[PDB]
Amino acid sequence: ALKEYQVVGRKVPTEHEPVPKLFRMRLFAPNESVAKSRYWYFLKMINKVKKATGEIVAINEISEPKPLKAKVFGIWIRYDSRSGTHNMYKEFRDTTRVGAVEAMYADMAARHRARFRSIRILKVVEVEKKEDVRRNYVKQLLNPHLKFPLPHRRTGVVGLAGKKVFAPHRPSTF
Amino acid sequence: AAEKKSARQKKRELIAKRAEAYEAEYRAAEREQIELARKARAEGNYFVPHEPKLIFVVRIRGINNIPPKARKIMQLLRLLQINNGIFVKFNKAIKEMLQVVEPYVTYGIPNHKTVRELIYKRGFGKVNKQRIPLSDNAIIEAALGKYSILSVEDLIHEIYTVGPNFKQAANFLWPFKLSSPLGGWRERKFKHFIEGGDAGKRDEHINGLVQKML
Amino acid sequence: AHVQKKNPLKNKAVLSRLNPYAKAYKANVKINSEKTPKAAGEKFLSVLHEN
Amino acid sequence: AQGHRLYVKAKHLSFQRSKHVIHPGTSIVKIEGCDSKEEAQFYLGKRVCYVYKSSKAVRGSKIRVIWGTIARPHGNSGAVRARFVHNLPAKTFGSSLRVMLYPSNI
Amino acid sequence: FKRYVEVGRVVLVTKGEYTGKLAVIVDIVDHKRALIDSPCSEFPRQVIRYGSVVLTHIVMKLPRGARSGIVAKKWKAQDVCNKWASSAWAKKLEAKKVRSQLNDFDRFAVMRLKKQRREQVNVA
Amino acid sequence: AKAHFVSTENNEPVTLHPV
Amino acid sequence: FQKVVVIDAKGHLLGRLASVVAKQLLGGQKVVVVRCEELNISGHFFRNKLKYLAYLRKACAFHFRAPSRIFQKAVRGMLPHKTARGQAALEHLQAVEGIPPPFDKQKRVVVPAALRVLRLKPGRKYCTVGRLSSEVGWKYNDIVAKLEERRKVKSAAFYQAKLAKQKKIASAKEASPVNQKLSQFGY
Amino acid sequence: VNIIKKRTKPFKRHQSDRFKRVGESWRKPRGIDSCVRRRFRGTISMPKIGYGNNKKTRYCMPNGLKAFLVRNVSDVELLLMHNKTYAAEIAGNVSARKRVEIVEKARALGVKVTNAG
RNA sequence: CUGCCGAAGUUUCCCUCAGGAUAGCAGAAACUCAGAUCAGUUUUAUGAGUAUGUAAAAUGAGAGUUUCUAGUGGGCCAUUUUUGGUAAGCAGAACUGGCGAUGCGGGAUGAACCGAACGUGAGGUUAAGGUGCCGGAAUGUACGCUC
RNA sequence: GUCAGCAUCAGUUUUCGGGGGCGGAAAAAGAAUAAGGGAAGGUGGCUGUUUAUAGCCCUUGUUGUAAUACGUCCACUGGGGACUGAGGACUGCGGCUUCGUGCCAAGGAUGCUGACAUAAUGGU
Repeated sequence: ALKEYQVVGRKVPTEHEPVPKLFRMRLFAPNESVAKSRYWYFLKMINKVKKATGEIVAINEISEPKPLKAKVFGIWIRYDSRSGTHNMYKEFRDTTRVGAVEAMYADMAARHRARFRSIRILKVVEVEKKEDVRRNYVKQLLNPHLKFPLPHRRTGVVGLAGKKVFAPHRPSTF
Repeated sequence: AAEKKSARQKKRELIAKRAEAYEAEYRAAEREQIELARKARAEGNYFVPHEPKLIFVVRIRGINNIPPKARKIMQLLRLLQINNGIFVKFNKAIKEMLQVVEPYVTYGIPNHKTVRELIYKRGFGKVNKQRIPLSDNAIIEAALGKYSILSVEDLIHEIYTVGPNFKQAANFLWPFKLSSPLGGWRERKFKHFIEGGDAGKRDEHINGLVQKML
Repeated sequence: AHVQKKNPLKNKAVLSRLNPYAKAYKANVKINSEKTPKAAGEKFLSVLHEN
Repeated sequence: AQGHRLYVKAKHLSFQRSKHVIHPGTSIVKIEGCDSKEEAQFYLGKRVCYVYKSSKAVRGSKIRVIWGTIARPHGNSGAVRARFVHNLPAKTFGSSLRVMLYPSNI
Repeated sequence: FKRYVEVGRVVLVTKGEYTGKLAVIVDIVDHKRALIDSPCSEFPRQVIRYGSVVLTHIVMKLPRGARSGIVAKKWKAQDVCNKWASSAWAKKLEAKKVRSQLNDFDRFAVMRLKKQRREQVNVA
Repeated sequence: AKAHFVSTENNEPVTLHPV
Repeated sequence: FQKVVVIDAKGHLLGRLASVVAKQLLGGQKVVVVRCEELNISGHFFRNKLKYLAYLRKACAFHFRAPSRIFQKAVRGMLPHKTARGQAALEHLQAVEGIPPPFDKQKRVVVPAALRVLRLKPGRKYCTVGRLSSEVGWKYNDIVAKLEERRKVKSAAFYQAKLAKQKKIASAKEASPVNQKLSQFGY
Repeated sequence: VNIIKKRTKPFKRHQSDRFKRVGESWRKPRGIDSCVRRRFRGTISMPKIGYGNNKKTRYCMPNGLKAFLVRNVSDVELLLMHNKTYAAEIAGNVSARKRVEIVEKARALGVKVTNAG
């Protein structure tokens, strides 16, 4: 279960550098400790600030501001593969920012067999405008007249018993 | 007779007073740490809390197929058997101590409860080169009387607060022999904790693990 | 001497023997009231709900 | 006709075993009706008997009973582990057992 | 396909801690997640999947994304309560439910009840 | 390390993203 | 858990029904399967044929061809048939063609965990064991179909007599004044 | 204190069953690939010191008396002190005349005789 | 018969010849300091070229010595560079371990793989591996791809 | 003698439950109730529009000194199940006493009861 983590930190001040700059990141991690590790990985690969000369000023967790409000999320990501660079931009519609990323990890490791270390999250944004949406299935899901029977009819009501070996009647499933 | 009764009473009164002195400091410690963040967050200013002088390290890998460089380190931290775990002074000379055997130990910062339970339920003192349990405070005093440590709580206080006599106290504590955790580990236990394993620095989560290991 | 080790965290008599302060401890402290002073920096809240 | 049977039927499935080692010390009992590991918490501690017969007419009865106790739940589906006074013989795999309702807890 | 996922259809949750409580679909998040609510204080609004629920025949008109208060107003106005109970489907559930919390004495009275019912066997 | 305050005046934090 | 049970096999999956059956046999339950012709296998008809012509190609074995003998082979692979525990579990499993008379008067239960409709995505290719084996060397496809139709006539006729009979007791049920007390107890 | 025996079955030499020339008496194997010496699965168990019984209940019959072998009546007079912990056992070659003298003397002294018959 | 302890599996040299060695590992006896004496460890300080050696606090441990008396000086597997190589293997060292004296769980089966070092039993709980059936353990939950 | 049944305990242990602190955005929500803003996947109205004969979103106030989740903690409590009962005069460490007394879950199990001896355990 991932969590939103606003991670802010800076390098260790010294006589050469008395006032380091406060960097900020909104990165996801199952716990506080993983957030630090991803932070150092994200920053060191980019800004080249050493681990031992860095301290972290604040770790905060951001609950979803309006979880009950359905939203469409735009997710810029960078695939790492045999080549190692792919500007992929996926879109998911759900209620929680964390939930969208979970599915994005679900789809990336399913459709494309990606790995958490390999995939680096670029930017997660809300898509408030249907015109801003670019996916036909999301566009169709955003239509005023949505209507469809509950798919996978068997998955509804399933069998509904503890251990129902040898049911005495056929299941309707309709 | 009466003289030792007075000695018993006054000494027992002293131990109660010391214990209440420590827990009063204990509660005061968390209170300010809450007020520090509360004041900083109210101002929009950012506050970093003090460093940990206490580290608890549990050996999670067996004695088979371990490099000699890592074997010696385990000998120094007295983790001669799987599931053993000792209190170490979290300092700079222990940073690399736990980097060389990084895959073989999980270590993290213990809170008060974890330090309390371990000594109360698993507290054995190395006395006369023997593993004698801390059944009473006289055992500690007969061993740690010089360092003004009398009862278990004084010993717990000297450990938690990491006092001047941290070395002698933690050296007097026989390496706690813990049980394989109730409920088990993660599936791939031998990967780094940050990567979904259970080795290495897990920070506070040792306090979420040692409960399983008792 | 010490034929057995009785668990101090489960045996009250052993607990009192080891720690003569557990008698009067009073864990759950009513330090606060209903009057919780919610204190959060507005700029902290803004930078929290950023992006 | 149905004025008896104050017990609950069961079956002696097998021994609590590793892949290649049987531990005959404790058996596995599937109570007819138990369907969860939280469910077996009720049947823990009850007394379970395995009723068999033999040609010898000891005290005017060919029928013998081997006593036992439900000890703990086994697995996620509601089987339990039982510790009988005499380990149940290996030939009763699949045979029928009775988990009588006493000692009660209600 | 009389069972039709429609904004405002009544649903009956069959899995999870809220099993058996009625509620109405409010907004369709996706084909695997949905937002439902009920005026009953025991049911807080939450995002529930489609695996734990079975669709019911009763459908009440409901604008999309209505708050709980508006939904409560719409439900009370449309007297959906006791309209679900009008169905023969409903009457069996509490009949199963009432039999659940019976005791031994209630069971014996039922034995008296059914025995007195069967003795007639009067057929022309 | 010792506890201290990191003043944010004229040191405002701007968010970062990878490249 | 009755001593003897009958499993209708129409619409059940051969592999997933056998795994359920093999366990019940080792539990000691006398399981009898009926209508083994109408079993199903995942995969289009011609595929399951070729996997069967490999079986006939494997030769020194006795490639039993009847649909019951196909299912019995499936169960024999999930039992320890070398040992006397499984050798005595195999003999309880009686798999038949259609429904012999001593079982057509018995209630037939179905396994929810291995029905075709609950286990196959709609539109998936599948084959019927009865049709498959009749194209491998079975010679009794037509006779069992004719016999099954005849029993269906008698069984359907039996229901109509029972349907009217229960209707009479259905009509006379409300005459009992205890129905109000029945409602109060939810029964 | 009662009796518990850590093992009842005897120790039989390996392959003692297979051969009549191999005695039924324990000899420790010396082969360097001997599965018996290497303690494999399902192999016979080698005697160890771990099997040794309780010191307080060692050399004790299931009735808690240590068997003292008696040859004449002057040996039974020695068990006078220890009637509560030693059981007098008649030697197997004592004649019928002496045997009854010992049993009658032991009965008078309250010393149990293991093989009084 | 039981018990305790328990290696080396290799340098060193001498050596026409086979070897002989000194040393190391394993022991037994007789004697110092209660040590800042050691450490298959890392620091502190460096100096020179992220590494390198050096000397000078953390941690653990009681550390020592002179004297003799055995056994041993094979090989296999895998890593690091590595120079020489090509259809492709390779070829060569230096280096590091483990097996060699070692049962056990898993990998269907197994010399080197994954776990784990073994008195005799009881309960609890795990590792690696796993939970359709043979087979102990969810015909689990969730989201997806494939005919 | 052998074997059962239960009770109170001690050691280890597993399993459900209740109550209460403390921390987080002093949880986010949400509800109810006052402002302002905006629109739609546009409702009543007339394809186009701005709460009307549905409503929705955003900002603030207020009910708030809100609930809950989640994390942590109680030397807070209710139970249920299993294995073990080593040691054998008294010392000791403690707690309630009653200041002689004693008592106690505090330096390891005792009490009550039943059944069998042609049996039940145990051994070959």
